[PDB]
Amino acid sequence: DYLDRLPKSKKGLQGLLQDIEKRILHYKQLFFKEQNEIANGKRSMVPDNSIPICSDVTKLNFQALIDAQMRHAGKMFDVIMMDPPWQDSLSDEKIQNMPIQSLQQDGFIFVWAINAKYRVTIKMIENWGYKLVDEITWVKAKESCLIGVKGDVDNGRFKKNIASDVIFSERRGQSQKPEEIYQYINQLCPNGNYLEIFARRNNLHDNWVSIGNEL
Amino acid sequence: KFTNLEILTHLYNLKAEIVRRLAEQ
Amino acid sequence: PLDFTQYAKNMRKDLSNQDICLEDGALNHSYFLTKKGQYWTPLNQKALQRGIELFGVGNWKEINYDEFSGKANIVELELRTCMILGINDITEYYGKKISEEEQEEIKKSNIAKGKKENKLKDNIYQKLQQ
Ligand SMILES: C[S@@+](CC[C@H](N)C(=O)[O-])C[C@H]1O[C@@H](n2cnc3c(N)ncnc32)[C@H](O)[C@@H]1O
Repeated sequence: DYLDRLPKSKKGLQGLLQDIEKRILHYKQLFFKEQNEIANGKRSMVPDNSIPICSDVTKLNFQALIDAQMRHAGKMFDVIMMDPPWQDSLSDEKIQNMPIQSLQQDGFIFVWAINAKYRVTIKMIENWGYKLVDEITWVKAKESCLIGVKGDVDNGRFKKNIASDVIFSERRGQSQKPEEIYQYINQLCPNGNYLEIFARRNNLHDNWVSIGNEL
Repeated sequence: KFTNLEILTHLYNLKAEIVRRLAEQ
Repeated sequence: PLDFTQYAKNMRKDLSNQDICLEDGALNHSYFLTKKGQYWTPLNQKALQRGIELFGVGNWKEINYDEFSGKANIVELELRTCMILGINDITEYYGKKISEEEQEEIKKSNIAKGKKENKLKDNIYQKLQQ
């Protein structure tokens, strides 16, 4: 397995079994040493204040978050960021249906859009009550992050001056979203509570509630 | 990139298939 | 006046899965050192030790059946027991139904066995050396 790259002669098959045995002993000791280290007790790359939640946003009850949010922060979110799995994938409608009006009273949004669903995002979040404002453009090849705002950002909380909208890849030929955007937020809201939907373990930064099926 | 577990899984499954052809003879 | 270190634990208790945060509320870094879907919960290590008494060392297929409802990895059992028996090769122990209290003795006796001959690594006695 694969059946065609495998040997069929006895001399070829015995030789291969002999080398696999040696190799299982090798990856055995690497797995004991891995588990023991993890066991007693290694530290992950995750910051301590991060707040992961593995759930499916269709199945997830947002009210459980809403209530536990008010219970602890005393306020709804300041900044919400998204990277919808456009159509592993979610029907364009499903994400549209998500109750993101409930989730934030006054603050910003950040939605990542590919050229194919660029227009869709605008009317997706104008539905969410957000007012389209600004576009952050990422150069790797282009991907656009659309920004919106509802209610009042007049409060002193937010900082009007913006880190330059443009942004670059931390590495060359990279596919994960770049970290700088988490400091754009940090300039825009320092130590503000933030939500990320469609998060990923490498999107785990502290101060951030991250919801993702892959967390 | 694979993990240590995933590699051991391929290795065992491979071992089973070859042991099957070594027994088929 | 919003304490984020307390706000983090206070959220993790009410929203995060049982695997992500300790009832303590702090973060369970053991969970992120293993890929998503291949983490080994403690409710799984007790499920295995239990399987050794009812089905013995060799019958992984049968154990995965009763304790893990057919979802666990036969080879991850095959290895996690080596760590229970502190030995790299468990061919000797094939088919022996071993009580949970006999396992620790078998581990301690194989670790100490390992320690003496300097054939011990990573709390595991390597009776097979390549
Ligand atoms: C393309 S990613 C976004 C990556 C993220 N921006 C990052 O930090 O790199 C979208 C992720 O959302 C997760 N996801 C997919 N379907 C989902 C669903 N129905 N509900 C919640 N999360 C989902 C998947 O893990 C998918 O990888």
